[PDB]
Amino acid sequence: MKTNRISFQGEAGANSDTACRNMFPDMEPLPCPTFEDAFNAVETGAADLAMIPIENTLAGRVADIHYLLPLADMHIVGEYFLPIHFQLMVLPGVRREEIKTVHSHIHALGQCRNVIRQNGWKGVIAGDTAGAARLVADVKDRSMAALAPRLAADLYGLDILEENVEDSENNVTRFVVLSKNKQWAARPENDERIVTTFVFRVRNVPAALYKALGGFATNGVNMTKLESYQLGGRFIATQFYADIEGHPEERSVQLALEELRFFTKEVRILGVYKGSDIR
Amino acid sequence: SMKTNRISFQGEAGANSDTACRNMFPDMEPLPCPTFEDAFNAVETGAADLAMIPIENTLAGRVADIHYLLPLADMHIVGEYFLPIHFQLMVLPGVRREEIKTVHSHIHALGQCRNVIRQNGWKGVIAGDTAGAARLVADVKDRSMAALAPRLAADLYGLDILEENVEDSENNVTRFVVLSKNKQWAARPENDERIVTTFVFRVRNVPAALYKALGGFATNGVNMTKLESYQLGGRFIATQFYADIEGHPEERSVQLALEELRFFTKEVRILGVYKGSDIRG
Ligand SMILES: N[C@@H](Cc1ccccc1)C(=O)O
Ligand SMILES: N[C@@H](Cc1ccccc1)C(=O)O
Repeated sequence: MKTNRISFQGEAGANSDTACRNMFPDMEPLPCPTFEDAFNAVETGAADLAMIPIENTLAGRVADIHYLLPLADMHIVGEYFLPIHFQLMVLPGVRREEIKTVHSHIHALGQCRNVIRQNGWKGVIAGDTAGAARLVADVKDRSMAALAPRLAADLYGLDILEENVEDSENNVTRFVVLSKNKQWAARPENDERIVTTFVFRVRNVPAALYKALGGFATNGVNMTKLESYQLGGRFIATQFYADIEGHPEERSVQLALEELRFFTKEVRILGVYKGSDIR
Repeated sequence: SMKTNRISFQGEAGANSDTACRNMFPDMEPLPCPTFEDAFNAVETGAADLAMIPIENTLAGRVADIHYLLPLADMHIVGEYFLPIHFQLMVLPGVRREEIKTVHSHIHALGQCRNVIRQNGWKGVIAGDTAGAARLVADVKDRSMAALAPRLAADLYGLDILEENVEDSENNVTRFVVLSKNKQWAARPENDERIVTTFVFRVRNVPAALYKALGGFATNGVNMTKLESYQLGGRFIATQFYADIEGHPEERSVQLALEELRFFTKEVRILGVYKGSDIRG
């Protein structure tokens, strides 16, 4: 029985929460303190899906999908890209002149340095960004401001003094949607975008990765993610996490994968899912 | 600037990062910093001569995004370090196992030590930092409070280690890189010494583009031990790669591979040339 819950790591109002609401508006987000807990909610049947961030353009917190996903009995059934924006929020009726300190995650402060220095404020560490909004609403100190996603302003009843105050623009986080059941996207018939995510092992010897990539190179398969991971503590063998643009039933991918299987061990397809238009 | 003999690390005194600083640079004075960025900035401003930064951990622990930070800093890798990660159950001096009710640690640490919390009927309690949990236990002086922390924190806070190496899974290793503001390359090996070269390069996001860039390493016997993709900007037009190879840029084989890499890439930047840990053998 489907519980209609989608787990994420963090507090209510976070960017992960925004991703759940944007892509699955009719679902009920389920906050979890850690990524592992967000995975575990799907394994136990508490949540139908999990929304897990894996890439962020400006060195943000992302889950080690290469470690967690292969240990799960789970599959990637979608992806999502959310542009990240920060909002300067205060208690209702608090004026700009009253603010002395701005509370956010220590990492968030460094991405919003321009407005903190231009206004002469002191950035203050907070355990969690959405928690910073929660903290301001709970402490009820008018001098304390928070930097949080737009969603946290509405949830915690805080006023947004300034919009999109982040230093850099074009800050995007990539999520993957996880499920316990193996759902593959249908083979494209009219040039639709499909992503296949898989892992494989090679020996840690020269050209071993080269051998594994040979089939995609000569079959015109575009690879869009590739991360190395040395197995155990030793340097004897290496596992790779990879995304390709293609469906496993396509002849070109079938040929690349067959060549990959001769040169590697333990090839596991972790998902076959629709790709975002940003590609 | 003036050499301060300080090495910055992210965390509180007694952390695993501090352990790496003391093991590898015993005569330096570790300089705690609340964030990785602050540990970088300590080197940029001259507060610290070196920075000890974790970049790989076997069980999904917290590491700095070296691929983002190091290319934007003007810093170099001048060393690496591999530290086996272990947790110690520590208590106030003379406290008996029967007295403990709560175990305090970082939430990720509690998640790696579930067996000893369950076997003894204790309640794990969240703490912001693992070494901080040891500090908290020594300060509160509540005999019922135990901590899970690195061995170093026990010596610093005068705590008794009730049980050793209590973590669930073994083979938990963290890889650090040693950073510097000034460039220094290890000398070219003459007798099969271990040397690592770390670099970034960009290719177009089209089929076979990475394949071309690796071609030179493949046919010259250059072993690559790390490779990470990073799609540039918001678009999917170009991709940056972070890579470690075992070799020195003056060796003929590496010279040829890098030359072939330069024909097939843009913006090749060598980020460091440093001695490799014996763990590579
Ligand atoms: N060392 C192997 C596999 C490998 C490549 C890149 C990074 C990590 C491992 C090779 O050079 O082909
Ligand atoms: N997309 C390019 C480069 C690339 C490879 C792997 C991961 C990311 C980018 C290729 O197929 O060669």
